[PDB]
Amino acid sequence: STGSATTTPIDSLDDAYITPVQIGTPAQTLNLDFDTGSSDLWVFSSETTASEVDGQTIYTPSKSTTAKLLSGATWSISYGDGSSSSGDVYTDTVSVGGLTVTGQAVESAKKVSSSFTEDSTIDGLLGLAFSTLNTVSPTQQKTFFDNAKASLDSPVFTADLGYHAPGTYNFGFIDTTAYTGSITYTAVSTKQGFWEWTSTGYAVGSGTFKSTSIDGIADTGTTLLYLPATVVSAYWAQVSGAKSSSSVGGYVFPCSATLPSFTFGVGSARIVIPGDYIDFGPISTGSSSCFGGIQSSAGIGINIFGDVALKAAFVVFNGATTPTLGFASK
Repeated sequence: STGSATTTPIDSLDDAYITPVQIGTPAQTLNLDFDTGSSDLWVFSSETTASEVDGQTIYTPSKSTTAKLLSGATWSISYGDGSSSSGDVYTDTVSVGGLTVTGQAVESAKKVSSSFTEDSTIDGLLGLAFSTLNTVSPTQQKTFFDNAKASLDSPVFTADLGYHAPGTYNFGFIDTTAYTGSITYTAVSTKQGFWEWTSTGYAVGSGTFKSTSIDGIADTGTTLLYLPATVVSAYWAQVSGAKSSSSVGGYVFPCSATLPSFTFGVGSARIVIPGDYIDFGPISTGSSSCFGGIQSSAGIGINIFGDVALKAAFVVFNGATTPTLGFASK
C-alpha cells in the first residue's frame, strides 16, 4: 500500500505545516502537525478542557463506531519549545492520504498548554520519530508509520515541505519526479529515538565549504534551523546589522537586509537553503527588526534540522531494518 497527502503551511511564515488525517468511522478529519521529532499521535477532543479549546476541530470518540477506549492508558508529553499536553487513549482507524491503519493509538487530550490553545490551525500532532519515544503508559504504543510499515510497498515515508506553498508527505514510495539529481543517503542513529544524523559541514552564501561534523535531528515539527553557536555566528556575521538579542530570544536582523543562502552537507552532496527561507519577519507587528531562521542550539542540547532546512530538500525517512535518511535537491 501507499499514501499521499498534501501538507500546508499554517501561516505566511511557514511556522508549521498541517496535513489532513481521517480518524474514526465515519471519518472525522483533523489537521495534524506531522512531527518527525516525536512519537505520539494526539488530538484535541471532546474530552479537552473546554476553556483550552479555541477554534480547533475536535475528535469525538463516542461518535466513532470503531473507537475503543484503551483501558487504563494515559499519556503526557512535553516538547522542546516548552509546550505540553496530556490525556487518555483510544484505538481507532486512522487514514492519511489513502493509507489506512486499524487499531492506531489516538491519544485524546484532556489538557493542552496555552500555545496549543492559542493556535487554532493545529488540531493535534502525528509523531513520526521512533516508537521508543511514545509516552503512553503503562503500555507504550506504536506510531502511525510503525503500524503501517509492514503493509507499505517500501518501508519509507518522504517529506517534501514547501516554501510559502503546500507540499507533500508520501508513505510507502519515492516519487522520482519530486526532486532533481540523486538522493544521497546518510546513516541514522536511533539511540535517542530521533532521526539523528551527521551533516558533513556548511557554507554561508557563496563562501567556501567548511568540512565539519554536525550531529543533529531531522525534525519536521520544529520551525527553525538550530545549529552550534560557532556556525550560527558565522552566518549572521554576513548580514549587516544582525545581532543576537537576549530580550527577543535569538538573532535578529534589519528587515531591509538581503539574506545570504546557507548550505549544509549530506555526505558529498550539498543542500542549499535560499536566503529568503531564513526570514521569519518582524519580531512584532510593524517592527523593522526581523527574526532569523537560523538560531543557536546552545542550551537545547541537540542540533535540529527543522523546517527551514528540510523544506530546501526532498527528504526520505527510510525505516528499513537499519534506518537511514536521504536528501535530494528539488
